[PDB]
Order: sequence, then C-alpha cells, then structure tokens
Amino acid sequence: MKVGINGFGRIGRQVFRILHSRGVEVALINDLTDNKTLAHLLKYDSIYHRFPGEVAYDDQYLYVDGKAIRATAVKDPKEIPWAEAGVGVVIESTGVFTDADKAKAHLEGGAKKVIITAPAKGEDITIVMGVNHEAYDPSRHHIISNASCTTNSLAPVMKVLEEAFGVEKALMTTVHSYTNDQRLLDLPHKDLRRARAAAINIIPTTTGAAKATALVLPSLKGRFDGMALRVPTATGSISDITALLKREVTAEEVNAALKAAAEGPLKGILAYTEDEIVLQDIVMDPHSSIVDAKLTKALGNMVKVFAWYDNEWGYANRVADLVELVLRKGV
Amino acid sequence: MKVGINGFGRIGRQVFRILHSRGVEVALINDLTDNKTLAHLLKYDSIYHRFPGEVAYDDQYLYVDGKAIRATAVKDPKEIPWAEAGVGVVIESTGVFTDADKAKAHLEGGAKKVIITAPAKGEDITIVMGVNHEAYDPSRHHIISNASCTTNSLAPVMKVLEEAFGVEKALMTTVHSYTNDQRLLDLPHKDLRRARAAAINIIPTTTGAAKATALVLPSLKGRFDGMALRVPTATGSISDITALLKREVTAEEVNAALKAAAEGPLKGILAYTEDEIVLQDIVMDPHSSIVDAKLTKALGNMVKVFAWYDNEWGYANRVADLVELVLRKGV
Amino acid sequence: MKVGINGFGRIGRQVFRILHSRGVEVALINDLTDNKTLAHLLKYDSIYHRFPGEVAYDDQYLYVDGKAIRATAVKDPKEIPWAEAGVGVVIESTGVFTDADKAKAHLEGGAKKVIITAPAKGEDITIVMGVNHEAYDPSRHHIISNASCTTNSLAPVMKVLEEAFGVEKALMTTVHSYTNDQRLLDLPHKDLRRARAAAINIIPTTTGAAKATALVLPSLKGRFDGMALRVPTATGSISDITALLKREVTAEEVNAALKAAAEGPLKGILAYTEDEIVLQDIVMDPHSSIVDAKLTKALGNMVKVFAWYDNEWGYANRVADLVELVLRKGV
Amino acid sequence: MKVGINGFGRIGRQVFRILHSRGVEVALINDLTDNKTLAHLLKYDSIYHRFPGEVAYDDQYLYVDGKAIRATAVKDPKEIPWAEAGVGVVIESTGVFTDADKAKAHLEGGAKKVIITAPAKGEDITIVMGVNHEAYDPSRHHIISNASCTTNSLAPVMKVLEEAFGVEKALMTTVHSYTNDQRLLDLPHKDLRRARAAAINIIPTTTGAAKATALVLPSLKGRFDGMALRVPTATGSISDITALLKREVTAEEVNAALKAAAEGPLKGILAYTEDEIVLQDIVMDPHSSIVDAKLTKALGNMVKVFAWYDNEWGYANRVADLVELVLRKGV
Ligand SMILES: NC(=O)c1ccc[n+]([C@@H]2O[C@H](COP(=O)([O-])OP(=O)(O)OC[C@H]3O[C@@H](n4cnc5c(N)ncnc54)[C@H](O)[C@@H]3O)[C@@H](O)[C@H]2O)c1
Ligand SMILES: NC(=O)c1ccc[n+]([C@@H]2O[C@H](COP(=O)([O-])OP(=O)(O)OC[C@H]3O[C@@H](n4cnc5c(N)ncnc54)[C@H](O)[C@@H]3O)[C@@H](O)[C@H]2O)c1
Ligand SMILES: NC(=O)c1ccc[n+]([C@@H]2O[C@H](COP(=O)([O-])OP(=O)(O)OC[C@H]3O[C@@H](n4cnc5c(N)ncnc54)[C@H](O)[C@@H]3O)[C@@H](O)[C@H]2O)c1
Ligand SMILES: NC(=O)c1ccc[n+]([C@@H]2O[C@H](COP(=O)([O-])OP(=O)(O)OC[C@H]3O[C@@H](n4cnc5c(N)ncnc54)[C@H](O)[C@@H]3O)[C@@H](O)[C@H]2O)c1
Repeated sequence: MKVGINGFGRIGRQVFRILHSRGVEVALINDLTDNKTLAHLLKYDSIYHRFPGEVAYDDQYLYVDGKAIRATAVKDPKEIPWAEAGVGVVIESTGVFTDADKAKAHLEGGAKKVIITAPAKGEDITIVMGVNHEAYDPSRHHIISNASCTTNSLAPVMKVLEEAFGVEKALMTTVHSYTNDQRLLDLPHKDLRRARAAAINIIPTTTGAAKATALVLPSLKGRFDGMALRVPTATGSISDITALLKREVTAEEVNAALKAAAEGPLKGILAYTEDEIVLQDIVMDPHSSIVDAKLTKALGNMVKVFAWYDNEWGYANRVADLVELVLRKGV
Repeated sequence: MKVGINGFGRIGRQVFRILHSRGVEVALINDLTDNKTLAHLLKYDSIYHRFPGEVAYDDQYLYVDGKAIRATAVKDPKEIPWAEAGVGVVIESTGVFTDADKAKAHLEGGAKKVIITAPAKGEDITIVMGVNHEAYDPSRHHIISNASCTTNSLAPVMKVLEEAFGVEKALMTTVHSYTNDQRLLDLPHKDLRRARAAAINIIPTTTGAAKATALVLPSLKGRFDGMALRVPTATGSISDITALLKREVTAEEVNAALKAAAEGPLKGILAYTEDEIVLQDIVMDPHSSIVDAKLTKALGNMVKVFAWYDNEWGYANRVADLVELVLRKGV
Repeated sequence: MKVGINGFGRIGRQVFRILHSRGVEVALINDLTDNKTLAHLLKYDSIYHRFPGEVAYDDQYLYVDGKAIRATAVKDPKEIPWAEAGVGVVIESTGVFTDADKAKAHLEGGAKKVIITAPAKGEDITIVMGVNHEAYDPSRHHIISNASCTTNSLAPVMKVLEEAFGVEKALMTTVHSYTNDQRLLDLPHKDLRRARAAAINIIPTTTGAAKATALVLPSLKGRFDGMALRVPTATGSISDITALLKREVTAEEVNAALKAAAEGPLKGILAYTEDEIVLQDIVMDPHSSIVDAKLTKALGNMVKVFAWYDNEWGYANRVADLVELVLRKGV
Repeated sequence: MKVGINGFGRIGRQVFRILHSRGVEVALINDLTDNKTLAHLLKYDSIYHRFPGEVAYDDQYLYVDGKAIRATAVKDPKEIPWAEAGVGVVIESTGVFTDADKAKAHLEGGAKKVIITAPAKGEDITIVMGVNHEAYDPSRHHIISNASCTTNSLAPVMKVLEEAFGVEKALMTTVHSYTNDQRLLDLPHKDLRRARAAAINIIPTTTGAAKATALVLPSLKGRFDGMALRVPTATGSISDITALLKREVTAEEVNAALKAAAEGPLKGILAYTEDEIVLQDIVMDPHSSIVDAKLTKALGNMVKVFAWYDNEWGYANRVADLVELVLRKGV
C-alpha cells in the first residue's frame, strides 16, 4: 500500500525527503498547519538546507516535482482519511500518540500499520534495525516502535560488545543537541531542567534509551542505564558508553571488533572511523552509530566507546528503512 | 493598594525582582503552572542569575524573604481573586491579553488599574516614561500600556533629536536578541521568518515599534518606520536609527544634544557613553536607551545614531517606574 | 599560466573548491602549516561540509582527485616558488599583505598578477565584478583588489539605485557573521570591540565598505558611509542600506528596479527574492547580493533596501570569477 | 611579600579580582599589550561583567581604586623587574611557560616562588587545594603547579570515593566550555579536533586531568583516565565520573558520603546540591567541584557521579587560595 505521515516536524520532513528519493510513495500528510506553512518548511530547512526539487501547494495538496500529496490538518487520528488515500502505512511523528492506545486510532482510520517514531507504551514490538529487525512477524505485529534516536546509537555498539566480549554492566551518557521538547529562554516545563534556556546551557536530563536497549538486547535487562546532557548545538550527538566486560581487552581489540561489525553484519547501520572528526562532520550521515575509534579507552575490562549519531537524519534513515521492511513483508 | 502579576514569565519575573527590591508589595501572581516551578524559576535565572534572597513555597503561596505571596493557576483573567487579595494594580505580562478588551477582565476581578507590558490595542493610554508620562490622568486612564521594549528605546532619542534639530523622516532597524515568541528549531508559526531556528539564524521580522513612537511623539506620525533583525543572543538589543533632520549637523552636535539630555531631563532613561562597549556590557542596565556616542555618523542633515538597550531589564525597570507612578497618585 | 594561492584559510579553501570545480589549474598552495593539516582542513569544513572528492597528501604535495598540487610553508612571499610551479596568477588571501608594496613580492617570485582578496592599499585597480570589471587593463593592471565582502554586496545594489532613481546620500549598516579576525573569548586586540567574545556579543565595529563603493562608483564619493555589527553566526551576512534618493518612489517601484537588474545585466551577481527566508537559506548561495524584496520600506525619497550575502561562498565565487577573467584576457 | 602576575588573560584577570577583593597586594602585572587595553579588559568582562571598582591607567601603571600597579609588556620572563617591585610570588598565567625550566626565569628576575596555573612539566610540586596542600614544603618547593580546572574538579570527589568505599578503576569525561586555545572558525592548530570552529561544534579532545589525579591521590596511578568534550558554552563545565568501587553501594550511600565531605573537611572546596540546576546556575561559583546529587546512579558496585565547576572562577579561587598559603607559610 502507500505511506502516510502524521506529524510533519523534524523527523517527519526528513523521513519525507528520504522516502522521496528512494522512490517510496507518501500519499497524505497530516499536521496542524496550513499547506503554505507545510510547504515553506519543507523547502527550507535550517540544517539540511534547500529541498532538492520543486515545491508548491494549493488548499488541499502539496506538489512535489509534480506528484500530489494530500495535506490535511485533522487534530485527531480517528478522523484522518487514511483508507480513502490508499495509505496502508502510517508514520506517526506527532510526538503525542506514543501510548499505543492512541496510535491504535490510525487503524480504524483504515491504516494497516502504525510506526511510532519514538519509544512507545504497550506497542506490539520495538525494532532497532540491525539488531532485532528479523523479529518482525507481519501476522501479529501492527503497531511498531522504532525506538529513540539514542537507543539506536547504543544498540548496534552494545550488540558487538556483548557478542565478542560479553557485557556485565554498563553506564552511558549522551551529549545531545537540543530538541523541540526544550525552551529557548527560561520557561515553565514538566522538567525543571528542560525548562531552561536551551542555547546558553548544558542541561542534564534523564533518559531511558539505555534501559530500553534491553528490549532489543534482553541480556542487558537490568544491567544498563544512563543519563543525557543537552548542549547548544542543533542536531548531532554523541554517545559515551562505559562498559564493564567479562574479560580483559585492550582498545585495539574493542576497536577491531567494532570495525569488523561495521564492514560486515552491521554495515549501513554501524560505521567506524579513524579520522579526527568533530560534530559537523557527522551531520547528515545516515548511520545509526559512528564509532570514533581514536577515543576508545580500556582499563582492562572497563572499556569506554564513543559513537556519534545525527539524531535527525540518522534516525530518519532508520524510520525509512523500517517502512521499506514493513512494506516488502506484505503490508 | 497591592500589586498582582498575571503572567509570571521573563518580564513578569524581572519586574517582580525589581518591585521586590524597591519596597512595593506584590500580593498575587498568577500563571499556568504549580508553585514549585514558579519558586524555582524565580530562584534561578540563566541570565540575571540567582535571586538574592530566600524563596520557598507551599501548595498555596510563595515565600520570598518570608513574605507569603498568593500564587494561582487560573487560565481566565475573570476568575482571578485580585479583590479578594487586596490587588489594585494588575501587571499583565502574559502577552495574550493585549487587546484591552480581554484585558478589561482584571477589573471585574476587583482591580482598578491594569498595566499591559506590551503594545496594547484599545488602551486608555500608552505611556513611555521620561517622554509622555506627565499625561497620565488617574481619573480617566485605567488600562495603561508601557509599550514595547524597542519603542521605549527610540522615543527618548527621537524626542531629543526633534527638539534640538527637528526630524523630517527617519527609518530604523533594531538588532535584537531572540525572545520567547520564536522557535528553537524550525517549527510552524504564523510568521514564517519566525518559524525558523532562532539560535543559528539572523531572522528579519516586522515591528510596529517605530510607528508606535508616533503615539508619544505625534510629530513623527507617518514619518517614521523600521524593521527588526532577531539575532542569536539571549538578551540585549541595539537600535540603529537613520534620521533625516531639519538642518545640517555634525556628529559632535548630535552627540552633544544627546549627552546634555542624558545629564538633565532624561537622567535615568537615556544614558550616553564614549566607552567601546559591546552587548554583555549593557546586560542588566536599567536605562531605557544607551547612546553609543562613538558610533554616531552624520552626512550633512542625514544622521545615524545607535542605542543599546537591555530588552528585559531596562524595560522591566520602566514597568516598575510606571507601577510605582500609578500608585504615587492613588489607585 | 597557472593559479597559485597564498593563504589557505577560510577564503583560500573556498576559492579552491570553486577553482577546482571550474577546472582551473591551481599549482601551488602556501600557508604556515603541514600538508596533513592543509589536507584535513580542506577535507572537513564546518560550514560547507565534506569536500566532494579525494584528498591525500605527502611531505611534498596535496593530491586532490589525483592531481598533485605543490604545497609549501613559506612565511615570506619573495621566497615562494611561483616560477618553479608555473604560477602566473597568485591569490593573496593571507590577510597580511594588503599594502600592495608587500604583495609586490609575489611578482619577484615569478608571478605575473596578484589578486588581493581584500581591500588593498596602493593597488593598480580595485575591481568589483559586475560593476566595473570592464576597466581591468591587462596591459596596466597587475595587483588587483577584489574589495571587501561587504563592498561587493553594496555595489551591485547601489549601482541600480543610482541609475534608475539617482542617489543623493546613503548610510548603511551590515550585520555580519564573525570572522577570524576576532576572539573566541576576551583577549587583546588592536580594536577594543573586537577584543571581545565573538559568540556571545553583538559587536559594533567600523568599516570602510561604504567609502570603498566610491572606487567602483565614483558618484558616491563623499556621499555614502556605514558601520558593522558582528553577531554570533559563523557565516552569512546582510546589508541594511538606507538611501536618500532623487525622486519620490514606492517600495514596489524600488523592488522592480532591483528585480530587473537581477534578471538582466546583473545576472549572476545580484539576486532578488520574494520568499520569507532567514540566514541559513542564503548560506552557500553564489551571488554577491540577494535582495530580500519583502523588506523594502519607502518614506517618499528615503528608501531602505536589505541584501543578504554569504561572506565566504559568495565572495569566493567572485574571486574565482575575477581569476577567470584575468586568465581569459592574457597573462 | 608582594604578588606579581604574568599573563593577564582569563585566569590572570579573574585571579586579580579575587586577590584584590581579599586584601592581597598585586604589585606588577605583565602581559604583551598596552595599559589602555589591560584596563579596559579588566573593567569590562563579557562573563562576570563590570569590575566593581574604579579602573584608570597611564603609560606605566594601572589604577584600581587608587592603587598603582606597575604594568608591562615584556616578552621574556628573565627581563621582568619582579624584584624592583618587591614581588615574591609570581603567578605564571600566560600559558607558554608551563615548563618549569622556563618558568624558572622568574626566579632569576628576583622572585622566590612561581605558581603555574596549569599542569606543569618539571614542577617541584603539584597541589590541588583541599587534597594535598599539607605537602607544600616551603624550603624545597618553589615552582608549584596548581593543576588543571579538571583535575581540581575530579580530585575532591575521588578522594571521597576512595576513602569511603575504595576505587578499583574509573574513567571520566568532562563536558567543558570552550577556551582560548581553541579556534573561532576552522584554522590550523596542532590538534586537528581543536582546529575546528568552537562555537558550533562538540569537539572531542584528550585530557591528562584524570592521570594527574594520581599525582595527588597516589592510590589511583594506572586506575584513572578519561576524555574531554568541548561544547559551545563560554564558561562552566561538568565532570562525569564512572567509577568501579570496591563494594556494592546505592546512590544514597554515595551522596551521603559526598554531602558529609562538603559540610565537613572539604568545605569550601567541594559542594553538594540537590537542586535541579543547569550550567548558568554555577557560573561564578567559587567551589572546585559541585556534586549534582540528583544525577548520581549506581549499578551495584558501578557508580556514576556528576560535579560542575566554573572553570575560570572556581579555579582562579583555587589559585588565589594557594597564593594565600605560599604567603602564610613564609616566602
Ligand atoms: N528530533 C529528534 O532528534 C528525534 C529523533 C528521533 C525520534 N524523535 C521523536 O519523533 C517525534 C517528533 O519529534 P520531532 O523533533 O519531529 O518534533 P517536532 O516538534 O518538530 O514535530 C512534531 C510535529 O507534530 C505536529 N503536531 C502536534 N500535534 C499534532 C497532532 N495532534 N496531529 C498532527 N500533527 C501534530 C506539530 O505540528 C509538528 O510539526 C517525537 O516523538 C520525538 O521524540 C525525535
Ligand atoms: N521578553 C521581552 O523582551 C519582553 C520585554 C517587553 C515586553 N514584552 C512583552 O511582554 C510580554 C511577556 O513576555 P515574556 O517574554 O515575559 O514572555 P513569556 O513567554 O516568558 O511569559 C509568559 C508567561 O505567562 C504565562 N501565561 C500564559 N498564558 C497565561 C494565562 N493564560 N494566564 C496567566 N499566565 C499565563 C506563561 O505560561 C508564562 O509563564 C509579551 O507581551 C511581550 O511581547 C516582552
Ligand atoms: N572571512 C571572510 O568573510 C572574508 C570575506 C571577504 C574577504 N576576506 C579577506 O580575505 C582574507 C582571508 O580571511 P580569511 O577569513 O580567509 O582568513 P583566515 O584566518 O581564515 O586564513 C588565513 C590563512 O593564512 C595563513 N597565513 C598567515 N600568514 C601567512 C603568511 N605570512 N604566509 C602564508 N600563509 C599565511 C594562515 O595560517 C591562515 O591559514 C583576509 O584578508 C580577509 O580580510 C575574508
Ligand atoms: N581558561 C581556563 O578555563 C583555564 C583554567 C585553568 C587553567 N588555565 C591555564 O591558564 C593559562 C592561561 O589561560 P587563559 O585561559 O587565562 O588564557 P588566555 O589566552 O586568555 O590568557 C593569555 C594571556 O597571556 C598573555 N600572554 C601570552 N604570552 C605572554 C607572554 N609571552 N608574556 C606575557 N604575557 C603573555 C596573553 O597576552 C593573554 O593576555 C593556560 O596555561 C591555561 O591552560 C586556563
């Protein structure tokens, strides 16, 4: 069937640009704004710049290189014209329908599969491409979570570590660009930390990306946890894992294990580099995790690995990848 | 009577800090959050830093320096206990009750005078201290307005220009720190320029600040206009004014007029300096507009003048000065 | 003859990327560092991202896409092997040999022309592509200045305002991203303003960009001047020109002039747009000036135009255009 | 005796303000620039703002509240009149004379003690106040190094972990504000990660701060190590310590330990808080390290702790303190 998107925001537009170049068909887009705003933001992105194609619109459609996309503005999933558009797969990027109770609503909209682009509650399955994607059974799995941007950077690295060396416990910190859940200047928020001026602060905040890695790598259940620090950058992040392994290693063995995963089984998902790169060098990179080899440290069995990831673009490519998988499998 | 504050935000909290240090007694603050958050934001400020005094709170009041202050979470100004609390002067800084129509609600609640800290629609009077405050009339003016931050910075200067030389036409641009009406990252908004990422962009935006100056200095009616460029700083702004005067002058003469005013009549509102300062140097300056004398240029009768202003602190001192005026004349 | 670049920094590398894609042959590059560093900085740029191609090096050469470019590290220009490399045209982008007398040293190295990529002093001719490029006389011009990034944005516009409406007086201000002549945090500088923290201030600094337009447009001699405000952005600027013209006009009228120039005689140099763009949308745009049509204001004869420019990319393209000109006309 | 300061930069000037507010007499300041500049730089600070005193100057002295303070521009330590000023303790804060063999010239010039505000090479001793100042020996120790901002932040925490539970191994990352050894925009540098533009990048960098902790807590030799991440903030850093302890602990045990140290023996050096603060909240805080109580986590015997530190102010205070001890111990 066709793909439909609810929530045309940061992940939403990026997934669109990507699905668009791969030649996947997006038939309807629903946000809470007029088509004129939907088309301006798609044409101009502050981070990824000019859209490479022609964008136009009318009161009911988005026109991209001549193809037409229904763009609506229904604040409720139930009433979104899924079936009538030919949409079997609904990417759900609003950020407000992560309880699978609420995401279920696209189904009686006529949608066949919902893919929550964030961690879900009561979903059918959480998938992280590269790690447990073979776990997908189209007979029983309909409401799928693709996990968070962070859990997708942790999982591929943790998997290599657990298989080559065995992991006993682990803690991690992600130093992350700010996102739209934060304030620009001091302002009321559910979290007294995120309530602060995102661009002139380092903001410690909680995360469950670590705990959630246990969903795709059960062996870590109860042995992985972490924290997050938000910093004044717009997109782009880095995961700082500190693992306690089951044997003694040297940086070279750890790096060598990561590099081989990156050129074999985890190809396209996990990457590995030896250059002296900074944040800007990984922006718009499509990998879920980019191992910066020169930073690895090992104190015997307490090792420390670092993986960069573009929380927008990389995630976005993962959503795209999943959608193609839900599709090739009969959806 | 006692001062209440509806809208505990950026301006709301600085005014409070200023009124608190002056001896005025605030008696109720209303916002949309809980007392914990309120107490917290008051105590810690990313820009003005720590609140100098003890702040605490129960599920009812905030205790600043032991003095309890009622605090509520009422979304409708009509349902606010101003009277019940002994609140004569309400400070409206939520920035949603700017049409004096809705603003009028605080009157039903028991208030006698409302002060909109923004450009209002349908107000009794619009005052800019130092310029036309001698025109406030207790018996007829109930819904005052202290104008915008930018308006407050131009007026003092324009007054000086007009009286000393006379203005024929004048256009201006204000380079201004971002504010809470902008976005962190590209997100929908009514103004498409402001839908964009605030901190990594120079954003042109429209401003009524020049036109609104004509309301306090009527001679400029239809003779003054401007633009605004929002830049990536969190507080502090500068006004670049290009005036076409009625006689040929030298920068020296223009500087001399502006200095004389700063030392005399406008003392306390207009400041003048010859030091080579920069943004951070005016952060937390209470003045309405500071003249950077070394930047004055003059081509005959065409002059260019600049004036920094701290859009949060400077402006908030004006609000306090007015609240304290409205009170010095019986509410 | 071939091109050689002296000073491989922000402008030199961009000019290179461009000369490179245009097929011009750069034979020798000189800076103050090793090839590993020249190669790395070239390969990874924070603003324009990965170099689209292969970069390698050795103790003696930089290999860009398989081509060998002699790369050296000589502090004195008299000592650069221009002759030994076959370099006829040198690009002087160090920023330290702007007094033509010092830049003369290049000719005593075997070089036949020098193009100072900055306002010069003592130059044969200062050329602003599109405005007065026809005056370059190969027979008599050898040390050519391409003027500042700002002058190049003011001249294409002022030229149009002078021919269609006639300019009588003008003052401009340029809100500019910071450059390497500034400081990261407070440090001594010849300029007490530039001595301050570039990324957290708005820094007023002086500029001769206005008076310089008078070299390419003699009619502005004694009639145009300005200022600059450096702000927290990496690259990209905007010029705010306030002109006093000779006839009364309407904004639409002024835009129409600009737009026409933009699609005819100034094609490729000047650009005109009507979309509601912000800074990020003009990064890596190749024009010298991009008229932001919706910003024009007009109070009779006093007009106000705004033109964006990317001080790195735009300027670089102009340097590449001048080099190609110099070459097409016989060295 | 009297204090002399070589290298009036970020640390030099903060140290002066501090020593000045304490009653310590600074007799001579040397740097490489003119007096006008030093004074202006002292008077106006982008981060801590205005110097709260009268600053004036003339061709040979600075004047802070009336006191004359000799000021000079001597490029070589050997040629400094340290003695002619009756200067006994020289604060070597330029950043180029951290090699004791080089800082030794201050002695030749007449001083008796040299305090290098940075990790040295060949120093008689390395002190980190609150941890090992009891080892300073006046008769033997003449060229003292006060360690790095980072070590001073790790040390007190490590001391408390080691004594309460015992540290097996531990690694750490410091998320740190940028500093003057980094670049504003891509420019050659020895470190290719630091050659990159500082204000728009998360720059990974090497630090020996974990290894110097062993110099003061010798039980850590070969059991401690780590990385640094520079971020687009101007001042303030946070340390993220992942320590493997000698027994199973709970977050409370650990914080209980740390709280107790702060209220007790480490008072004034270590601090403890349970508020949900962020970076700006610690700027200008005088403590070497501040435990963010709520950020602590523990997986059995693996713990993670976070401690903030204003790298200019916390440190300059430590520098002031050591100056005070070297004086009280007798020069
Ligand atoms: N940005 C990241 O780095 C990142 C990475 C991976 C996953 N995610 C997750 O993806 C989601 C989207 O985040 P994002 O950054 O794109 O945020 P965003 O705030 O840019 O996008 C949210 C969009 O939803 C729209 N919206 C709000 N309510 C709506 C509704 N009821 N129906 C239709 N449209 C509605 C908003 O108009 C907006 O365009 C969140 O769950 C987020 O946590 C974000
Ligand atoms: N920020 C400045 O530079 C500044 C300066 C001068 C004037 N102004 C004008 O002042 C106003 C305040 O802006 P601010 O910057 O303080 O913004 P803000 O967004 O920081 O303040 C708004 C606060 O009021 C609360 N509020 C919103 N709806 C509420 C309601 N319905 N009833 C009660 N409280 C509610 C919000 O939750 C928040 O606490 C605006 O009108 C603005 O245009 C702002
Ligand atoms: N940055 C811009 O926006 C821009 C735009 C227009 C014009 N310009 C002008 O062009 C020049 C370059 O500015 P930039 O921003 O590229 O500078 P930059 O600081 O980025 O680079 C200058 C390079 O010159 C090298 N260098 C220094 N001295 C040298 C020497 N004596 N011999 C050889 N190489 C030497 C430096 O090591 C450095 O790599 C300046 O004149 C600038 O004023 C800059
Ligand atoms: N800034 C911090 O975060 C921090 C923290 C702890 C330690 N330090 C260490 O302190 C030192 C200074 O750092 P800063 O950040 O104050 O640096 P900075 O670059 O601001 O200070 C340098 C000052 O030293 C002056 N100087 C340089 N060479 C000189 C010389 N030859 N003679 C006299 N004066 C000279 C410079 O002109 C400038 O005034 C470095 O060793 C640094 O690593 C800095």
